[PDB]
This record gives sequence, structure tokens and C-alpha cells, in this order.
Amino acid sequence: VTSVPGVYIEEDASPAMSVSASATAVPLFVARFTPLKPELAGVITRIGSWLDYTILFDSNVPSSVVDPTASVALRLYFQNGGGPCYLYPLEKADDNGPLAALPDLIDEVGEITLLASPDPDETYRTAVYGALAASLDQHKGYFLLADSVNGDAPSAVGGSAQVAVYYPNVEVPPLSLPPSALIAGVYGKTDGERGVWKAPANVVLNGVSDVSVRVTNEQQAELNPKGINVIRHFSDRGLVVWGSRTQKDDDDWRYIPVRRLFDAAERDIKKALQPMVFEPNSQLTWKRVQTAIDNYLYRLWQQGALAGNKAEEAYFVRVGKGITMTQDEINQGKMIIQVGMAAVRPAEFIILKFTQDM
Amino acid sequence: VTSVPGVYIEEDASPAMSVSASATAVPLFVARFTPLKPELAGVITRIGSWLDYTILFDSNVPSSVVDPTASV
Amino acid sequence: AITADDIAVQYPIPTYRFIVTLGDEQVPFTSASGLDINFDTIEYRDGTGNWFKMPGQRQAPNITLSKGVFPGKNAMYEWINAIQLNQVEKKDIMISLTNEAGTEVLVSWNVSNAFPTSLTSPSFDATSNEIAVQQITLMADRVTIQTA
Amino acid sequence: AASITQTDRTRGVWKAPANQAVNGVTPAFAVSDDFQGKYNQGKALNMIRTFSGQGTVVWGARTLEDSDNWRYIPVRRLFNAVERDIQKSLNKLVFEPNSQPTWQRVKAAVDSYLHSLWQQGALAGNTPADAWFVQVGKDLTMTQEEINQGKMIIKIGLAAVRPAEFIILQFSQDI
Amino acid sequence: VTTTYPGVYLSEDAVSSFSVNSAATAVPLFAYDSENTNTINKPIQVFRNWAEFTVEYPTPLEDAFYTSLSLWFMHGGGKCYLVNEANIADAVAQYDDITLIVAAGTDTTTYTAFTTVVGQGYRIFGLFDGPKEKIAGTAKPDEVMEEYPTSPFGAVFYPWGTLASGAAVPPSAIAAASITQTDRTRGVWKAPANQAVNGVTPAFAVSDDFQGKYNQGKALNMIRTFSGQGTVVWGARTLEDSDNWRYIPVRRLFNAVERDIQKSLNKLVFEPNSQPTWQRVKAAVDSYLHSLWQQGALAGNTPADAWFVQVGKDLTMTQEEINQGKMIIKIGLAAVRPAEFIILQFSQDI
Repeated sequence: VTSVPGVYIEEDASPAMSVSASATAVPLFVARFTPLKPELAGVITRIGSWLDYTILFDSNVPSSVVDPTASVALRLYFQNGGGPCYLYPLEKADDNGPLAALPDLIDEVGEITLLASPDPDETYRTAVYGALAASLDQHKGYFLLADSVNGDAPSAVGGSAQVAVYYPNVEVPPLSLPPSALIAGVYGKTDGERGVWKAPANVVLNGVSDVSVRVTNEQQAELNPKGINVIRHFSDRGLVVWGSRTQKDDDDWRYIPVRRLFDAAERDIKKALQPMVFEPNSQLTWKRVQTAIDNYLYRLWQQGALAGNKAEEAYFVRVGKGITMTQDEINQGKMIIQVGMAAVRPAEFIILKFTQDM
Repeated sequence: VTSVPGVYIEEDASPAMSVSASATAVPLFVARFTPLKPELAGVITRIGSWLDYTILFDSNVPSSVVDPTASV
Repeated sequence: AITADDIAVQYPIPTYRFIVTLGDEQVPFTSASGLDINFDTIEYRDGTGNWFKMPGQRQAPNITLSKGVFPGKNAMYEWINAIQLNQVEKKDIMISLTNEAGTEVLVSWNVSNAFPTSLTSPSFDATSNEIAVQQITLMADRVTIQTA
Repeated sequence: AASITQTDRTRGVWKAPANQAVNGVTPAFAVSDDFQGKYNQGKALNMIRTFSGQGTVVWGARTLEDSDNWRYIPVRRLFNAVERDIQKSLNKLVFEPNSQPTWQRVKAAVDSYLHSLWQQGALAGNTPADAWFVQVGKDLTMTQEEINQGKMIIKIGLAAVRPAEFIILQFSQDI
Repeated sequence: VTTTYPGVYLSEDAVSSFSVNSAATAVPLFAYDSENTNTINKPIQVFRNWAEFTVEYPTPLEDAFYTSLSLWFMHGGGKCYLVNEANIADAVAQYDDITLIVAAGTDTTTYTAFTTVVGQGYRIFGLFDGPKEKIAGTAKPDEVMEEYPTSPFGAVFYPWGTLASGAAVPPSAIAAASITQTDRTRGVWKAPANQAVNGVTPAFAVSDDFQGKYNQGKALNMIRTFSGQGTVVWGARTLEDSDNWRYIPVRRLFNAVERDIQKSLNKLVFEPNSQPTWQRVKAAVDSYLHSLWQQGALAGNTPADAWFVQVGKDLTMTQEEINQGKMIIKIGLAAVRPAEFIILQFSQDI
């Protein structure tokens, strides 16, 4: 309604929200989002900032004892470290039509890394976690952020290394939210400031005040030798995410930062070698591919990602015809590359051992 | 017994001991050392620090007028 | 493989590109120095051994701008000539590290209430090959940094 | 209107016009405390009373809206002074190119105004982070569809000081 | 009063006020009995000052939880917790802030939940109670002290109070209010004994020859009145009479050190378990222990005799323990013991 070329004044605005930039934590929040224009009802839309959410989606949605919590969960996402933030509005749980078409729509968009469905209903998430469980073991690099109900895994994703469960529901001034919308925020904050090789487990959660269940040490002692990753309350600090384990009990893929380092390195090598597809499958191309991986793995080692001291102890790239291939495999049009890395594990136990003898 | 990822506190520890590095003085102490696991009973074992001695060998060995002096 | 959109995020900013908004107009300058934030220090010691170190009150910045002499009118001269015994049109200075084209401000320095205290004419020399460069010093009260 | 003049000169627009003594005039009627107590809520008659001491002041500083935001004539006239003085400063930046260097020059012309206003006691916070905020961006306050229309959207928030209206004395004979 | 007109009000109702002058090393838990009738049915409730306490309890009661808290807040006192006796083992494990467990007229249920959180290792110090009846003097002192634990984390504080409104203050609260004024002015390493608690008097008069039977072993820790320093607690020993963990000062000194070091090292958890991190851990402790030494808390007139901190790859932990995620420090530090006996030897010879 601006027509006079002067300066206009409004008086009951809401404060705007900042958004960060990250390439390793791009989530897909599956919740009960209510669109304004109904063409984006069964598709995935990109929400670059909070201002993009208020134009495309209804951000008020007045309550009726039920309370809409999907718009509240995104405000806590951008307060904890924003992102490009893909959304999939899925209204009710039991419609097995759009849930069967969900993993085929995720692959059409190139850049989803995290899943993290932020919904307070329990049977809603079980229908989502079961529909996404088959896409986690297909080497596509996704990472599910599940939520425990009473202190255990939701059993649709039992022991895969692509899943990080987070137990306590987090209360907002009081509606209780599942913590996956906030933890998806603190991944983007940690990766931008420290890298994917850093454990995302000392970040103080902005926004929220208190968790729904104050968890002691003795019940975390039976939970942390599973991947449960309790949100703890410390009196001097506030609400600190406390735990960086996955569902896999293997010695290799036990920790979140070791797992997401390999998922991010495989994703960036894949984006670098796609210009080298449909090249002539010759020894000149195999050295151009080996150098493009060796240049990438060197600049991870010199910024602290890989656990080495010589750069021959951190990584290796191997390609050849006597090595890693046979002549029958070149003739069917493929090259086979062996890449290895060595990551560093976090220190999660500190023993003090006091005395007064000297 | 560490399972909680916090910080643990013990209160009756003994002070640790430092070890140096040398290549010209490497001794072979032949004394009455009492092993914990009995496979290293008649062989020669390398003890890189005092912490390696407390894990492989019994370092307390309570006395009975005789007194164990190999750990001292 | 640095892909220069990442240079705009991760590499440091050089000094040779800056715009100076002097009041309500932009004036081209060659140099700009002295935009410091300095504090004093208050100390206290007793006999038991306690040393107490505290920041004092921040003192005024002294800002040096220098530009060349042009054939038009001298805009830095009519702002130092219009002094009446304490009266001066105090201006706010913005010095912005800028993009190459001038369409992005990277990091800028804000100056609150600046007024001139000196204006040095160039040294004329018949055996020199230089530009007539005036050098104005300003007295201000605070210097802030906004980063966008 | 004559107590507003003497308040805005000496104490400022953020201070209440109540205890300023207007001279040469007396109220036609005498008003007690129990009469004003019925009218201090809601739509706020704002009595004019005389006192031995501070003679014939206005007594009350409320507006016609009894909300948590826009009660108290100080905090309404404070924002009207801020809203007029910011738009007097930003009228010299109209018809500038709608670009990111101009948005930086707008939000620093406001931070320079609000800092000098904060340090003279008008704003409520003992740090600049709790006293005001100014923000403007390309996907913070406005979108690209709004840049192409010629719009420059700022948003400014700032906190005011509320006056002390009730002083309760509690006497006792115990030490 | 009800505020209508903008003037100045006058009221003469009975009010009271106490200012908070708290110390951070004394955040107590006041245990009350489960068989109590005049409490709010909330099992755990949080009171930050005297103003918040009189909202939930607007009338002066006589029960043992009220006289403990009214004697708490009138000597400064910060935030504190009312937990019923069947939940004190949970509240210590949940609220992370508790340093004292104050048995406010409570026995045999606080005691069995005191020894739970000590074996779990929650760095607390218990303040128990003596008998409410008078100890005779032919009492056989091992039979009086048989209901109490033998842990070094507790003390008993026998003589009950007789607060000036007539009510009876539990003697744990008399000890808990001298801890507050000691930790603020003198520190946690100084004994809470000669601090004068005000507004309360002991119910009984105790002589020196009565306390001499109880000063050994399990240490009743008398509350006595003196002309001069009026109504102080008299005794500073714990329930364990050892050369290490006698003296309530040197126990509460290490509990303050053990909590403040782990508050500083929780920000270094989930760092990479490497040699640059071990250097950053042991310098975060040496910076803490040096500032603690120079304010008189540690016993040694050099940093070499006051504390040591050491961590290494074959000093405190092995490679099998690095791979488990463990970082083993070991810290030793010396405390100052108080002067408990002053012997005067007079003579008529020069």
C-alpha cells in the first residue's frame, strides 16, 4: 500500500531471524505444516530463511486442546543455526500413499543430508521412521535424527550407523517438543564453526528453557551404551546436548563425528568426480581422478579432519589396472578406486583421581 | 566402569612417576618379582614405565618377618 | 579448487578498497588511519598480595584522512573555515571496506561526531613529482564496527 | 500542554509530565485521592491537583488505552519522538539506489541516533544489546520481490523506562 | 494493599524482610518428614529468598522445616530446596547444584539415603542431628552414636535450638547458617566454628567435660554459648576420625575443588583425546589451583609444595585406556588444618 515516496512507520512488527550457510547439514522436516497456497501440499519445498516460511506457509495457525507445533519447531531451528531447510508437509499419519512416495521425492532433490522429523505425536514418527528406514542403508549419505519415547530406540531403526536418537522432550514457554528440530540446528552451527569431524555434543541450546525429564547419571549409564544421547541440564550452562553416539555398536562407526566425516567426504568426492563421467576409460583418466581425490583428502588433513602425522598415515588413494581392477572390468565400462581414511575419536571420559599425598 | 560421558572423581590415588629416555643404560633387574598373569614367569619382559609395572606385575605384595623388596 | 564464492567467505579483506561517507556525501580519500578503540587501565594493590586490574574509560579517537587537491572547490576547507569559537558542524564518518565494483560493503567502521582540528597544506617543491595532498585530522568520540 | 513544555526541555520526552508545577493557574475544583482511584484504570482521567509544596501539578500519566504496551504517556511520546527523528534523518536517504551499501548506511544512521539516545538515559538497558536492535537484510526483513518494488524494510526494537506510580510505605513498631 | 490512585500509600501490616548475602559453595537441601501435614504436596520445591518462601507459607508455623528455613534466610542464604525424606536421593542426582544435605529434624530415612548418594559420588556434605532429649552423662558414648553413618561426609551437631519465638530449631540448621557466613567472608577452607549465629540460643548448657567424651570417634560437635562470641558452634570434626578426613574444613575444601574443576572440565568433554587436549586440561587446572593457592586455601609457601597436576601417555593412563575414550588426570593438593587446642602454661618464674 506504499504510494507516497516518503518513509513509512509500523509499530507491532515481530523481530526477524538470521540464517546461516552450511553444506553438510541440510535437513528435511516432516511435520504438520499448513500451506497458504495449496499447490505445495505433497511436494518438498526449500525454505531458505524464516522470512520464506512466513510467505509460503501459515506461521500463526491458531490453536483449538490441540496445539500446532510445526511452526514453533522451525523457529527453534533457525535460532540454533539455520540452513536451506527443506520441508515436506504431511498432514495425518496413516496415509500410506504419501509415505510410500516419500523416499522417491528425497532422491529427486540433490542435497538432503539430515532427516529429523519434528513432531510431538508418537505414532506419527513411527510411520515416518519406518518409511525412511529402507533408504538409510543404500549408501546415499542420509542421517536420521530419531527421538526416544521413554528411553529406548524407536525400533524402526535398530542398529544402523546412520541414526542418532535423542531422548528428552524439550519444553517451550508449556508445549513439549521433540528435540530433533533443535539438534538439526546445532549440527549446522558445529559444522560451520568446527567442522564435521567435531563431536556436536557441548552446544548450549538457545531458545528453550527446560527439558521435560531431568535425567540423572545412573539412568544415562544404562542409556549411553546405546545411542540415546541425552539432553542434560547443567546449572551454570543451561541445556547442553550430551552424547555423540550412533545406533551402531561397532568400534568403527560408534561415534557421530566419525560417521558424518565419512558421509561428508564421500559426498564431496562424488560431486568432484561427476565431471569425469563419460570420459575415455584410459590410464590418463584414472590419474586425473586419483589426483582430484588426493587434492581433496590433503586439504582435509591439513585442517585437522584426519588423524595422521605424515599424510601417508592419514589417507591413501589407489587406482590402476593390475591394482583394484581387471581387464574384464574396464571392458564393461567402469573404474574402481580404493580410498581409505583415518579419523580421530573424541574424549568422552575424564577421570580425575585426586589425592593429598606428596 | 565409566559409562556416563561426564567427569569422574576418585580420591585415594597414588602419585604417578616419570620415566626418562636413554640408550646407554638399559638394565636387567633379576629379583623376586611376582607376576599377575603367569605366562611371564620365566621370560624377560620390558617395563617401559612404572605404570607398565603395576599392570603386569603385582606391585603391593603384602608382607608376612619377611618383606617383599623387589617392587620397592 | 577454491571457487571464488568461497573466497568472499573465507579469505581476509585487503585495505586498498574503501569508501568514505563524510556526513551525507561520499568524498574520495587516499588514506584513512587512526580508527582505534583505546582504553585506560585502573590498578589497585594491597598488602596481602591482591592486584586488581580494570579497564578505565575509553579516550577519544584521532582520525587522519588525506586526499588530493582538485581544481574545483575545497570541501574540506569550508568545513574547517566555519569555526566560531566552539561551533562546528559535527559530522559522522563511515569508512567501509568495499567490493571491487562498489556494490557490496564488507566491513565498515562508524565514527560518531567528527570535527576537524587541523588541515595541512602540501609542501611545495620544484624538484618533486607528487600530487598536492591535503591531510585533515578529526576529533571524534567513539568508533564502532559493524560487520555485514 | 504547559507541563509538557517544561518537562521536555529539562527532563526530556521520556519523563512524565506529572510533577512539573505549572504557574499562574489553579484548579477550579478540589479532587481527593478516593475520587481519582475510580478513574485511574481504563480510560484514565489524569487529574490536575494542587499540593502544598509542588503547587498545582498534573497528577497522572496514563493514556486512553490500558495495555501493557501503550499505557503511560511517557512511553508513547518517547516512541513518537523516535519515529519522527529517525524519519527526519532517513528522508535524506530516499531515492538512493536500493542496494546493500545503502542498507548499511541506513542501519548505521539509526544506531548512531539510538546510541546517543541511550547514553542520555532514554532507553532501558545497561548494555546496547538490551536497549535497542536494528536489522536489515536481503532475506532478513525483506525479499527480492520487495526489493524490485522499491521497498527498503528495516525493523527496529527498543525498550523504554516506565515510571514509578505507586509508593507503598509499610510502618511498624518493631526493630 | 490494593493500588488505585497514584499517590503515596500508608499501611501498618505486620511484614518482615531479610536480604540475601549468599555464598555459592552452600546450596542446601532441607529434608522434611513424609508424615507431615502442613506442607505443599510438591515433593521438591525451590525457594530463592525469604520473599518467595512466605508466599507458599504465609503464616509462622512451629514445625521443624519452618524454623530451619527462617533461621537460614536471616543469615543471608541463597536458593535452597525442600525435599521430603523419601526423595532426597533423587533430588541430589537431578538438580546438580546441591552441596549440603540438612536433616531438619529427620532421622533413619535421610541416613539411608545419605549413604546412597555418597557411594554414587555426588560430592555433598551431610548435617545430621543429635537427640532431642538431654544426654545424661553416664551415656556410654558409643551407644549414643550408633544410628549415624561412619562416612567422612557428615557431622552431627547435638544441641537443639530454642528460637526467640519459642519454637525449636533443629541443630542442623544452626550449623547450616554458620556455614553460610563462613563461606562468604572467610571461605570454604575455614572452620564454621567461631561464627556467631544470631536469634537462636541452645536449649541446654554444655560444659567442657561433657564434650571431652564426644570429641573423639564420631564427633558430636557441640553448640555452645560464650560471653563474647555468643552462641557459636563448637567443634569442627566429621564422622570419620582419620588423619585424612577429620576436620570439616578439609573435607569441604576438597568438595569445593572437585566440583569447581569438573565444572571447568565439562567444557573440554568430547574434545579429541590427544596430547594437545591433555595440555589444555592440565593448564586449566593449574590456573584454578594457583588462584586458589594465592588466596590462602592451600598449605605450602611454594607452588611445588601446594599442588601438583600430571597427565601423560605413560604417566597416568595407557594406550589401552586412550582407545576407550578415557583421559586420566591425577591431582594432589595440601590443605590447612585448624588449631583446635590452645595450651597455656603459667608459672611464677621469670
